[PDB]
Amino acid sequence: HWGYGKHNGPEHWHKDFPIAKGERQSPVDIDTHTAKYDPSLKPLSVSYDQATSLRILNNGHAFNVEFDDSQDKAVLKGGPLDGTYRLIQFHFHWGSLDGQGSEHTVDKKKYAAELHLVHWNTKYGDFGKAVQQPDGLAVLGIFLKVGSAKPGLQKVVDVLDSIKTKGKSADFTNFDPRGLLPESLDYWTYPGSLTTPPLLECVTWIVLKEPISVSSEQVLKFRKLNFNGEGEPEELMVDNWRPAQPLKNRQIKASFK
Ligand SMILES: O=C(CCCCCCC(=O)Nc1ccccc1)NO
Ligand SMILES: [Zn+2]
Repeated sequence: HWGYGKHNGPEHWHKDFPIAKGERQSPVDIDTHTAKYDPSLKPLSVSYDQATSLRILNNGHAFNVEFDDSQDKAVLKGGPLDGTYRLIQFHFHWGSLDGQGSEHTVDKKKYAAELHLVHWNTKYGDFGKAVQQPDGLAVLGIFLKVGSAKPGLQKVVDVLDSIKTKGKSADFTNFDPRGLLPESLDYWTYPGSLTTPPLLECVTWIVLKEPISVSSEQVLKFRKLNFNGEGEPEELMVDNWRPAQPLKNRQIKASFK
């Protein structure tokens, strides 16, 4: 099955998922001098005050924090989006070393990790229908750099010991995702895809310009998770990122000059 190893990693995915070589694949390098400022872009509207987190899960390739998406509790609107997108889950991609781990890059610079807040367009009724549509998902991407600790991340860090191996889950209620946001909501946006199989081309990407800082100790704890299930040989969950893909016939737009 697919993964991030030498024998099943990103360079092999096209054999099972031919869309890997498609026209709107993610992630991409953001060339800041080629991005086009678009004055028609609206500020993002992030309404997370009523978010209800439920559970944290190690799915074998990352850990997901899942939210109740049965009502318009935590929504994303505005920016390049039409309509209302509900938050369903967030997860991270990270590296084995501080100088790699993000999926998107900025002028070829890699960050230590990248946070993806995943939202789906409510006009399609459920997440499984949304992923079949070119405007089905909106993913907020936030870069992590190593520096000062992020207090709002510590509750996530402290539960990771309980979900070390694939398939483990733990109750994770009352987590407020507003503690993961940077001060500024300036962003780049482009049409893209999921960065894991099935690589569907259903994502409006919104990548925030301002990184958040996390401490070395916080990211070190991400690197203690395991790709494997319990009782299987230990494989550390590191470098679960896909490299940048060709931009092809797409323009990256910026909300700021
Ligand atoms: O791809 C991304 C960003 C969006 C991830 C969305 C959640 C992953 C997911 O649910 N994938 C999936 C979709 C349809 C069918 C099977 C898996 N990051 O890796
Ligand atoms: Zn992701």
